[PDB]
Amino acid sequence: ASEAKQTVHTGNTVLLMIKGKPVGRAQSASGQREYGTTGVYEIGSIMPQEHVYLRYEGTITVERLRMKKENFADLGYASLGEEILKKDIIDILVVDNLTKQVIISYHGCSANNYNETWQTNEIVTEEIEFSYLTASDKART
Amino acid sequence: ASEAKQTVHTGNTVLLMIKGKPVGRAQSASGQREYGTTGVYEIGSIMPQEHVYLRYEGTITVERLRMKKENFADLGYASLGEEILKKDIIDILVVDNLTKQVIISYHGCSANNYNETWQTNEIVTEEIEFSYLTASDKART
Amino acid sequence: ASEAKQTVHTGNTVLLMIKGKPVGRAQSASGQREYGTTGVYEIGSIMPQEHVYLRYEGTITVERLRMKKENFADLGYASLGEEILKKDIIDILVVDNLTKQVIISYHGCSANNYNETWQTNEIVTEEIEFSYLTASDKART
Amino acid sequence: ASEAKQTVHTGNTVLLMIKGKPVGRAQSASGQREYGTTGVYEIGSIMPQEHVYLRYEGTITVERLRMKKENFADLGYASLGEEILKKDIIDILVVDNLTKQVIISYHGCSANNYNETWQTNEIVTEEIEFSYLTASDKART
Amino acid sequence: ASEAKQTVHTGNTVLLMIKGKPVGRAQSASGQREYGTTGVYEIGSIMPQEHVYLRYEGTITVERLRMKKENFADLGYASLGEEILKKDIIDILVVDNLTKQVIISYHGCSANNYNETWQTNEIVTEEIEFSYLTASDKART
Amino acid sequence: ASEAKQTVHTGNTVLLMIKGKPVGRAQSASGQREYGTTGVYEIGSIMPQEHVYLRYEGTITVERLRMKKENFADLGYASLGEEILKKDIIDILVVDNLTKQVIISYHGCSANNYNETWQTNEIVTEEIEFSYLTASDKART
Amino acid sequence: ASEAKQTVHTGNTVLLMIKGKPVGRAQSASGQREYGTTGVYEIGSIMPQEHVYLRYEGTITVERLRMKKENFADLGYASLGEEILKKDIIDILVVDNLTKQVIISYHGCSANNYNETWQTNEIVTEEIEFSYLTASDKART
Amino acid sequence: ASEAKQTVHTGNTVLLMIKGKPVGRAQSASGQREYGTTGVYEIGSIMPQEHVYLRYEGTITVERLRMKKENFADLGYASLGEEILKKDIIDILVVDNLTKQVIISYHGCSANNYNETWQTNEIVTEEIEFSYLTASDKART
Amino acid sequence: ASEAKQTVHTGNTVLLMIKGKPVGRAQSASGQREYGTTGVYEIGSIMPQEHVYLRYEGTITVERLRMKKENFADLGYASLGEEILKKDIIDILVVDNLTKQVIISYHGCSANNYNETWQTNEIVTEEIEFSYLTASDKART
Amino acid sequence: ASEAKQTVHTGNTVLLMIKGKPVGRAQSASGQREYGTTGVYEIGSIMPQEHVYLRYEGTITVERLRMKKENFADLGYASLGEEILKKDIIDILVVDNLTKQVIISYHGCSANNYNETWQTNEIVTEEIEFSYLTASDKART
Amino acid sequence: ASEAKQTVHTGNTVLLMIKGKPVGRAQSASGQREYGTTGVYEIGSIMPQEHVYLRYEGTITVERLRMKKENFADLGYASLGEEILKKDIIDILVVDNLTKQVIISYHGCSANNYNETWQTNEIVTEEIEFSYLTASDKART
Amino acid sequence: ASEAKQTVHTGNTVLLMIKGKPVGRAQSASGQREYGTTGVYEIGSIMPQEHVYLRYEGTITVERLRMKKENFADLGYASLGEEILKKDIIDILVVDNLTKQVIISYHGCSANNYNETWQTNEIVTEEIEFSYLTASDKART
Repeated sequence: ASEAKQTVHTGNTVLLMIKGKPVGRAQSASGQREYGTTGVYEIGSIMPQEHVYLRYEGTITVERLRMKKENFADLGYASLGEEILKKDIIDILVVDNLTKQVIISYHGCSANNYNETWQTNEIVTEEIEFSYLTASDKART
Repeated sequence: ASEAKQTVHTGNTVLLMIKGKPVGRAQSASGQREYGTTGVYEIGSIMPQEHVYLRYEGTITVERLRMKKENFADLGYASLGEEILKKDIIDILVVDNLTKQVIISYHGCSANNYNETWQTNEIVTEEIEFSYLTASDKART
Repeated sequence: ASEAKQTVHTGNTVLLMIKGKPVGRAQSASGQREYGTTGVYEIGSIMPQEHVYLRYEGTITVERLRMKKENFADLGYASLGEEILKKDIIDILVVDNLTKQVIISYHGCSANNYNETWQTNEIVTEEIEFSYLTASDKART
Repeated sequence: ASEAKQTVHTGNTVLLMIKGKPVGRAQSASGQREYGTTGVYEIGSIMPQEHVYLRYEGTITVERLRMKKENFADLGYASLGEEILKKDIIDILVVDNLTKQVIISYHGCSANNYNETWQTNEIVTEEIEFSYLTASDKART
Repeated sequence: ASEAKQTVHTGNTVLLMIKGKPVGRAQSASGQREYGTTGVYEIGSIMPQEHVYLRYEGTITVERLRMKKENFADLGYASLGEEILKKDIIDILVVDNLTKQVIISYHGCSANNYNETWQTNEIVTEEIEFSYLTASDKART
Repeated sequence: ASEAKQTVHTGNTVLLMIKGKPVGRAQSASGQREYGTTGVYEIGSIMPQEHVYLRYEGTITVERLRMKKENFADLGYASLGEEILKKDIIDILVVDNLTKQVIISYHGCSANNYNETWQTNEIVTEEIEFSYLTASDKART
Repeated sequence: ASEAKQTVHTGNTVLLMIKGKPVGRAQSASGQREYGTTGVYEIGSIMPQEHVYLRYEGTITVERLRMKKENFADLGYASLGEEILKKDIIDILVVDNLTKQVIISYHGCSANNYNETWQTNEIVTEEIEFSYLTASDKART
Repeated sequence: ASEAKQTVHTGNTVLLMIKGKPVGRAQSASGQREYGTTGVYEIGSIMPQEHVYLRYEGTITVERLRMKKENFADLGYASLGEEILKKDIIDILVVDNLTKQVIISYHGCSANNYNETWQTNEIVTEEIEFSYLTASDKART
Repeated sequence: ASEAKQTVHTGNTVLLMIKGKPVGRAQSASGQREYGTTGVYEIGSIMPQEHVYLRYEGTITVERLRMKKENFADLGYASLGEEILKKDIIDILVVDNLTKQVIISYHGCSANNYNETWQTNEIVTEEIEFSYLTASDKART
Repeated sequence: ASEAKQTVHTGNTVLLMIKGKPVGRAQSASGQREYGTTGVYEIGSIMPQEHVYLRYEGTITVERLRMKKENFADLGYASLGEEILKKDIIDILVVDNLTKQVIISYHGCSANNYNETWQTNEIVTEEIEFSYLTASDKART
Repeated sequence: ASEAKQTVHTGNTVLLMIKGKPVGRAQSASGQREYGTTGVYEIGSIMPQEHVYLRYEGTITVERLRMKKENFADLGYASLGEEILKKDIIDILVVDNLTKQVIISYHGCSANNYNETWQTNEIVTEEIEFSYLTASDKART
Repeated sequence: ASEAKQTVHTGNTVLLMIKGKPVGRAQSASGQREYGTTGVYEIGSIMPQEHVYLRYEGTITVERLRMKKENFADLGYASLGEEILKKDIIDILVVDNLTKQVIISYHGCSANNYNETWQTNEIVTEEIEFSYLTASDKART
């Protein structure tokens, strides 16, 4: 019941941190990875003899409510124009709210698409996707 | 609570302005961008060595209730025929309702598709999409 | 509130007229257009240099409850067989119910598909689609 | 005060007349109408800019003590089986007892449901509901 | 007034007869019917042009004090287990006590649910519901 | 205490005035308003960070005894048929009986539904509902 | 009349017996059954051609005053925790007080919910619900 | 209201007839046609110069509840095996229930797919599709 | 017993104070809170392994007799129109009548709805609802 | 009869004890449990073959008069703000007044909602709800 | 109503039999067939001249609740590994529950895919698909 | 009813075991297999002459709530980076909760994709997919 002895991670127990600063108003984060597994067959066999890895891929998606002064564009993470070429790789960290320890770390994140939504009677929604070279359970350094 | 200290942008706090004039009866606006990110691999590696940008794309979609005298066709923004070729590029601006400052600016918007809907017991719905060369957080000039 | 000063078009304020005669029991009408916009890139650029129009397309869809004596086949608009080849181009007009002025005019409409639906406990539904060479905000003549 | 100069209508001052003949033993009669009002909102305004009418609906319910020889089924106003399909539209008129002037008139009434109840020691109750197209204070059919 | 010349029916003037035998200790009986009326609207008209019938439904509910030897289960009208599949359709007739003339006749009644209740200091109540195809004022089966 | 120095308002101290004339035989009047408040949550915080307003709504309901000559239909405030489309917006004012000062003012009221009821031995009841854009304590139209 | 020749059953003439022993302090017992009757319609016929049975359901509810030593938990009929998984199906029999003949028998009863209530100045009430497969007027297990 | 003067076709007003015999338990029928319309462009034009028809197609789908003795296989319309090759072309007719006149006629229907569905607690559903060479508003002969 | 040593609180021992001033003529006040508790289940265990908190919610409702000069609108606590956007968060405090000690404190209250009612022979009733972020037994703002 | 030999429990014979101390001024306590029973059907059998348990649920509700110094908030059983996350699971025990034997024991109770009410001339009412994992007739923690 | 005279097949009236043994706990069965119909055109024609059959296909899908001792793998119908190659063709029969006569027979069924589903609080679901060379309305032998 | 005699497997009756250790907080497991069945045709035939198996495939998907200390990454089953290449093949076993006997065994499972989800007010969700060379009803050794 109490957050201390809870055995399953929940939203309030984790914080989205980028470059050592928490991300405010974060709503949902989805991370996906693909090892490019393929099956190896044989002339006189009907089942795969072995499975091998050929290509590694990874993507992390973040959704937020567009802040007035702390949105991605203001923080320099998102790019609306040619400044994307000037942007350097960044690391996205997910840490426990209690101990601040790193749970999942994304290394070399690179933006792929950036989207914003406006509606008459709803809060402004901000969406962005990144591609990371590698992921690890500890900090990069 | 009060609109002055609100930290998250909402619909009522922003205005859709085109050529210095607000857009009336605007319902929803969706903007999307693509940096064309691709992964670079190596002969003796299983993960991307680097990520590069190859193609930049951007689209802005606007939905409105068809005004009797202030719809896109009357304002000269939408084209129903060969007049599209005579239309020059236009800029779409989203500004804060309070300070009128520009939040997101679309430069060189060009129409792609134009749609209208009619129903027996519903308000006439107008939809249109544009493609912009570049986007920035400040005014073009 | 009153229909006279209403600023947004609604279903009751417009009439679907074909060849100078209103279309009865009309339920929904959807019109779509495509300008075939494409982006022009450069060898040493990452963003489109210009946008051009290459192909113009347009389609109008009409849905109705199949009348006993005033359906499309009886009026000579829809074709159930080889008579389609004998059908000449027709113009579809949408006019204000009050002033009868033309709001949107479709020129050279040509049928593409014709469908009908029958159900045990529902009204017979009639659907048809047309392709028009050009569209304008005024009458053809 | 006296009935001839009463300020408001009462139960005995109104007679339910159908097809030129009064309806006997009428216990209650509830008439309902709806205009389907909807609000129109704007991107930059929290308040609704205006209201419009999009769906008109109305119903009339009549309750009576089941007459031995002058009930709805005998008069042909109600239906129990296939005969419903042969029933023509009827008009229900509410007229002043003294002057017989029409107060509320229902045009094009169509039956929706028919209900009956039997009890060991209570008077048999007859209920029926109708749907009408338009209502007016003066008879027109 | 006298029963022989009473203006309306009452509880003791109607007998519930099933398969040629009266039903004893009947407490209540509610018959419901529905025609599934729907409105037909037009693009240019707010009011419904006409109403049509699309779904006919009807139900009859019977409540009784549970007879020691003449309850529904003993007579085979109700069902408790697999025997429901072997039950044939039955007709429920409401006839005048004096003349035995048929007033309301239900054809093709089919059981829907069967309910019973027991209490420490109240008479056992028996309830059952049936669904019939068509109803008429004259017996036909 | 005396009416002139009563601490709170009562039934007879408020007069319902429409278009400069008091409304007679008013029985009840319920005014409802809604701001559509919604909570803003954060990934790392269970509690809602702040609340914002996104959907403003309001309605006013009026109940009266059906006047013989001064009911809503006669005054043109209500509608029974096509005349609803020609009805202009009206303002409902609640004023003090003595000083006639405006207490609650409704601007841009639009009818939603109109209801009537008839009974054998009860006074005819008239009910109607309206939707207004904004409300204020001082008259402005 | 005398109990020995009473026309209908009453509260004290029926005993609730479970597993060969009467249930004491029974206050109420409601048995419900459903056959899932559905109508079969045809394209050219408004009326339902016939009715069929597709979903059989039934439930029995028992209410009692919580016995100090002979309540459901002590007898093992109810469940509070993991012991529910070990409970075998039981049969509930309603028998005549005098002749002990079986009137209503429930086969394969399975517990659905168990409820209890405590109050400062009211007798403790015990409630429980069961689901059975089939019911019959004669015991078979 | 009455079926005689109804202006919109409904399910009960039409009958599905094949080879002069009505189809029982028909639920839904959907017919689709395609004229293969294509646009003709020009070197120095941005809009289609003309529209032409290149390919004619048509399909009719029928859904039914599988009859015990009058399903498609028994009638010889559907084929479960090699007998399909022996089946000759058939004509499907839709006629008004009142006058029996032909509304839509399908000529040279040929089966394409045949499907059946079975479920634990639902009526058996039968589906089949046909392809017809031509369609007309009158009988083939 | 005496008020000074009463075992439990009562109506007159609690004063509703807002912004340092007591609220007069308070009739009722209901405070609701919710933690959004959810159960965590396992594949091999029927029982819920543990419960966690995922959605915190709370509301406070206040009912009063509409003061002539000290109602919510006059004090600026409620809103009728655009002024809602300018309303700052307020705190509602429940304090002991004698010691003025804070018992229940609501922080960051935000209005949700405002309701009023008028009747011919009843005192005017004022109702309003607020949403607060967190609650505590000691004042903090 | 005498309390020492009463056949059933009553209000004063049960004491609500939490963490080894009785709960004073308890007015009501309702405990609910659910097993999520579902029926298993077969293709060829209308009746359900068997029933299984798939979702166990239970809740306990406690109502009390708000103690001045021994209410839930003071004892730390309830929560008003962030302190809910720090609350450990607690067990609620119902014991006999005389022998103190445990009758119903709730294990792992977790708060769901907390409610309070204030009125001008009524005793303050305190309500709270808890969710527990398993229940037993003997204490185990 | 009764199963004997029912005109439409239902689930309970049919049994899924494989190799002379009924399939228990069957939920849904879906069979599909394709005749590979194609249209034949002509140089100087706009409509198909004839329709021919080019390829015959058929598939039957069966869904069940995974039995502990009578699932497909135990019966030798489904294969989890290389034993599929050892499996011989099987015939699936659907027979009337009453007369046991064959309604639809699948000849030479061959498995294509086999799937199983597991969930925390739902019954285990088993799915499998087969391909049959031919289908007939009678038994293979 | 009781778990001992239950004939259909359920979630609580099975355990997800990997490398001899149960998997905690498992929510759903889906396994799919494909035999690559293809039809063999003949020049002078319209139906497949025989069916053969050409390719064997299999996939198992597991969903869990991300444990703080027992998630896949901690157990060494999932890989967030280059450590995937160091991971050896693993076997996933599904066993009966009662007898611990193996029901379905997956041999040589190899990871394909790994995903995690984060949300503001929902439990962290973990998803992963594996590919296995073979499956059997008994243990590998």
